[PDB]
Amino acid sequence: EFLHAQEEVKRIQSIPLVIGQFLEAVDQNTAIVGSTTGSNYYVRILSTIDRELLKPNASVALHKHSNALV
Amino acid sequence: SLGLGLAAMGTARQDVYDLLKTNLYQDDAVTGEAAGLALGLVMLGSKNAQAIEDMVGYAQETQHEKILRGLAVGIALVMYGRMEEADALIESLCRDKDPILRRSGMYTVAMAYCGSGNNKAIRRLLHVAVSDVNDDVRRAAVESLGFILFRTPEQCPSV
Amino acid sequence: APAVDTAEQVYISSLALLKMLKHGRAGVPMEVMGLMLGEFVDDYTVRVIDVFAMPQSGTGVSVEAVDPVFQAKMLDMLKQTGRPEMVVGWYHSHPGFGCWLSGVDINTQQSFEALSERAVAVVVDPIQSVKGKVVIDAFRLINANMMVLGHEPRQTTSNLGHLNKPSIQALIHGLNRHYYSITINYRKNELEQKMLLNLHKKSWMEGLTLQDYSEHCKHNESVVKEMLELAKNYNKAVEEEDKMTPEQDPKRHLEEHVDVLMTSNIVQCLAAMLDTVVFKLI
Amino acid sequence: AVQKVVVHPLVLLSVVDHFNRIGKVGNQKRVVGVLLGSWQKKVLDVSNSFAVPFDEDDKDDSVWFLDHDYLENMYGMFKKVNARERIVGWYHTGPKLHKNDIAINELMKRYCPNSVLVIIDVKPKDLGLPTEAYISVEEVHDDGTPTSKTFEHVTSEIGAEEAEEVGVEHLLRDIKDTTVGTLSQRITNQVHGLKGLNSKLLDIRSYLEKVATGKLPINHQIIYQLQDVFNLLPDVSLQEFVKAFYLKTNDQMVVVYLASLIRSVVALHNLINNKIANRDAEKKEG
Amino acid sequence: CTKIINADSEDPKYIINVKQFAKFVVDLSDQVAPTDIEEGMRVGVDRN
Amino acid sequence: LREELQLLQEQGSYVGEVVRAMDKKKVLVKVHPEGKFVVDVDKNIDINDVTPNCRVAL
Amino acid sequence: LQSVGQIVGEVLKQLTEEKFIVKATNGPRYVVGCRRQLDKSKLKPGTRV
Amino acid sequence: MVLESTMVCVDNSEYMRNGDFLPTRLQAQQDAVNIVCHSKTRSNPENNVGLITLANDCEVLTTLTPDTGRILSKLHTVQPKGKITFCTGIRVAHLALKHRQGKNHKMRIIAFVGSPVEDNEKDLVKLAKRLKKEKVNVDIINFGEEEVNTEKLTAFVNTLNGKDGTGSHLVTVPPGPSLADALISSPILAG
Amino acid sequence: TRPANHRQLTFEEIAKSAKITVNEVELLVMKALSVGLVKGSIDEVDKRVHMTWVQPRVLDLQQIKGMKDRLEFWCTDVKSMEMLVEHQAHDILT
Amino acid sequence: LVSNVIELLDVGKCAVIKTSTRQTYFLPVIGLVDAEKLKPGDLVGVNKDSYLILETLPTEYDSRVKAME
Ligand SMILES: [Zn+2]
Repeated sequence: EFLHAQEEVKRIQSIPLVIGQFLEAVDQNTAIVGSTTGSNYYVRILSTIDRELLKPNASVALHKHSNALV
Repeated sequence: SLGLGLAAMGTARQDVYDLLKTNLYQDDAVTGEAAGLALGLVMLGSKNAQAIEDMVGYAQETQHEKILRGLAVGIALVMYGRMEEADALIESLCRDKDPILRRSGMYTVAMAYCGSGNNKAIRRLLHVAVSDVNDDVRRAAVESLGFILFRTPEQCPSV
Repeated sequence: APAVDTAEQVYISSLALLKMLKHGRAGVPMEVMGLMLGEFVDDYTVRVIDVFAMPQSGTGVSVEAVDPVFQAKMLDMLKQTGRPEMVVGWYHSHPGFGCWLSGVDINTQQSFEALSERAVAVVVDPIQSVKGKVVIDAFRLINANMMVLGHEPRQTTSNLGHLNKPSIQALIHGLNRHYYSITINYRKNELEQKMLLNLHKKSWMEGLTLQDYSEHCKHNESVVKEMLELAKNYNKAVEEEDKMTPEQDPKRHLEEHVDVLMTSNIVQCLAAMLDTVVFKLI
Repeated sequence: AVQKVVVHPLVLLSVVDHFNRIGKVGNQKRVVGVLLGSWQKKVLDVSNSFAVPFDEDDKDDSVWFLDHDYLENMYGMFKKVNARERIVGWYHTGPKLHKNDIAINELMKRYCPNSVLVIIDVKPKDLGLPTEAYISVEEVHDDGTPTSKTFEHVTSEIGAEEAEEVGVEHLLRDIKDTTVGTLSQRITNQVHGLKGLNSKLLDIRSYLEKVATGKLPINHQIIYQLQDVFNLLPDVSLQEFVKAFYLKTNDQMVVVYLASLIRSVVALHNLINNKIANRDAEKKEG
Repeated sequence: CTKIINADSEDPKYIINVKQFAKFVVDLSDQVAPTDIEEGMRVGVDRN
Repeated sequence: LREELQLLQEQGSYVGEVVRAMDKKKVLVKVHPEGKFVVDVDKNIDINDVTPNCRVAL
Repeated sequence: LQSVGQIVGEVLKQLTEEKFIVKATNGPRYVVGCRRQLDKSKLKPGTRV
Repeated sequence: MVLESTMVCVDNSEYMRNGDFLPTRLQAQQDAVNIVCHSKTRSNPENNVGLITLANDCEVLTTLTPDTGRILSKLHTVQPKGKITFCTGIRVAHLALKHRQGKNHKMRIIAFVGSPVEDNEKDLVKLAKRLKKEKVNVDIINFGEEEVNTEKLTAFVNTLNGKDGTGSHLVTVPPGPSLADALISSPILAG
Repeated sequence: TRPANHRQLTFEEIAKSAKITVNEVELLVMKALSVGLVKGSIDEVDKRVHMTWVQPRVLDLQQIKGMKDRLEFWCTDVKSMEMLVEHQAHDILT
Repeated sequence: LVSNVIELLDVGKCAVIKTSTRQTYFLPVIGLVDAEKLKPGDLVGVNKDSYLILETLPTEYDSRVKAME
């Protein structure tokens, strides 16, 4: 089941993804992203992402239908 | 049907069994649950081949899910406290494709070995609870440990 | 007055789901619609045995989009084929809108329920049904009289209808106010499962087909180089650990690199050796 | 013509549904329908199908019925639904080909010239036989033999596009799948490959038994392909292949020393940390 | 509303401009007559 | 992993600048660029902590 | 009639062999893949797609 | 009057190559099926008609359908380049009659044979028995060859009309004037 | 005749058998490769010829039986190793 | 939906259009209209959902050419 869950998490990183700017971090797992579609969203960070590379205005790819910082 | 089964619980009388079998064969969902439960109650702990064969066959023949649940609990109750005498039915219901019949097998494991603490029954229950693909059958298998281990409650949280 | 139970389930057949998904994707970005065939087994069961699509019309998805002539000829002619199932309900794809009913959808559903009280209006999202999750829901209705008089739309007798939570999107678009979401259950017997398993059943051959030895060596070299760098990181991190009371680890990445090298190399060795034995001149 | 035929995991379910809905009372054991799909002068993919009313009689295997205007009407309805798929071939259960297969193919060659038989095996799904697709060819029997038709096998694949394969996955998601290949699953795959090899071996041996005693005629291309395949077997001798010990031990370097010693050191490191952690927990507790 | 596309009762469509949204060619409702519609005026149009 | 998977399927929440908490139940908030809405406040968030010109998630 | 039309945009970068950063004109940018049969060696940055 | 699904058995064999009717025996069969199907369709509007070929295989070009125009057009370009086979033709007619759409439709086919059937009386009589078990009521009309109403055909009639059973009339057509009136005087009045 | 047990055929065999001079074995091998019947190669240094050829023949029903026995041998070898790996990996197969 | 045809590209002609929803769109096939005149700027009514050219409509105006009567 762990292998299956890891497969699902990896699949959620598939394409297409919308580009956005990581505005600010809120929690250990949520952040505020300004999507390039011209709207700002309070979304969820994927756990596997290295937090240290998440710097302000860093370009991030967001899930197409949930805008989660993928 | 619920009243008949619960009042005649375990009496194994034939007239009530025949009437309730007729009602079950009338093939209706609302009354089917009561019919199956009442067959389980009336012939409780009887190990009767006729009743078990008829009920398993109907469970493999009908289409209404409520009838399926009623027949599942009925099959469980017909084989109450029969211990290792129920292994054939237990295997036959464990290998069934229908998840409701697998739940019936778990309930039968619970009822046949109620309080025995049989290590083989515990092993089968735990394997099903950690391996089965249907959530309801996992739930039934893991709750059956209560009936199996009620006689030794101090060992029960440990598992 | 009888009320449909919250334990009522819509048993969607496996191929019904497959056809709905294919037709929904085909219609993207437009909206498609079709009729759902099956039988109302009892008051707590709706079995959608099959579905057939309907011609795309300029109206969209409405009750004028169901061609009575097309519906007829399809019904009689499928009956001739061997599918004599009453039309259970209808379906239409909301592409990327989620699963809910817009005002025209409730209008068409009222038209359908004029035919039969038990008649569902399942919908599917063809693009949100990415690999894994399948976004399909089944709503019937809520009659205005039952709601306005205050009675709950559906009687409850079990937890079956409360196992899954309604979504905010559907809730805003009138769920639990004009229609209720019916739990969807997928009738999938063992035969269909074993046949679907052939989609990714590789063959009896690749279980004996060796991976390219040059590509094997290049993969192994890359992995051992990564193991180098991860081991250097591990040594540095562990040297820090000693000057660290309890207060990406090079260790884990190292571990899954080890696991991948394990499986690949052991499989290659064993496969080559079996190929030596069974694939023998004798 | 076609170097590969792709069968989507929808026409498979269509054939299963047709076989079930018939065999409720239809003990003919074989049912014939029309399969549509996008048509290419390259690899062919079957995207949809429908069931035509087919009747067959066991007498002489020459009296049968296929309502062709039903075929045309259903194809018109599918065109209205989706004009993209065109009549491509046909299907029938009963994996043993009957006598009317070729006649039905000739009947259906008018609606599409390159009609292909696509047999669907329903009950027997043991190892490797999900389907077998055949196409009639215009050759008598060989260079110097009398007339026949002799359906030609085409390599078949089960492939799905997006928004159909996801339905398959949702229908799946039992204890099955696990697309990533763990060592256990790979060894199981090797065992399955051995089993399939043995089954094919027994099949060819059975045919050779049927031919050797004269029950089945000697078919010259069959015997030729035999002699080729037993000629094609490799030799583990000729000690230049045997110098594969080189690469075997080269593998043993990366499996034996690197990853295994690293795993052992990692396990020991996890051990000592617990032993300190347990010691620290004890000290916090005299 | 903009140019009448030279309707003549066979081209009742007109290009209409919904503010900062797009512009669409659209046909009349049965409750209105073309004599009541000419270019340049504000007109209420349905969603569907 | 499963809880992360579940939480990743839910839509992202718009951010918005609360103009003023109109009432103990309603809040006037401007969200770029959809416009200004007057939302309600759920069970968890207490109104008094919502101060004008602070960023919220809808 | 069976066609659906397509967005237009400019390729901005080649993240890997498959994933491409593509900016739609007067719109948002995405990371997208490419069709199976295509000349990836032709998809230079700035190529309108 | 009665609902039926007609399954006409048109012969385009090479033994059909006869001059017994003035222009052409094959064209005699074409306009004969034309006139009889006209009479049958005009007798009952909802009836169904179909076509079968009997030459070297049983081609079922048109099955049990109400429209007469398309079966009519199938009669043309029939290309009589085959060899007749009565038994398999009537078997296909019977199985098509089993596969009719409307259950109320009383089974009925129109058979025109203008070739000497090459068969054995035992298979013919057993086939008559088999068609009798299914209560399939045929009409049979002898055209073409001089052995009109052969003992095979008379046995077929008297067995399918077992003790005056279904009504497979032995209507006799002279090897000369197979005239349209000679082909409508008997059947439109009775069968 | 030789079932690849000793593929390398010395020029004496081809000379005596084909009743040719050892100068012409190479020529006829080259001709046979050129037409398309055999795809072997020639080792003049040790006077040997390697043969990997794809030309079959009719097969003399007794030869059908012999090749059946060869198939039986290789299939029982396959079966035996399948049981061996299955037994050794029964812990992992599950 | 009316769209301003930005230009026509050869492929046998494909057009990129700027619909009035400030959106650019590439059309592998030029709708249900002829494709010869089709000036790069000819305003057309493109389909609201599938975005293909159902019909062409006469040009609106060209700034000063309407500013001059
Ligand atoms: Zn809708």
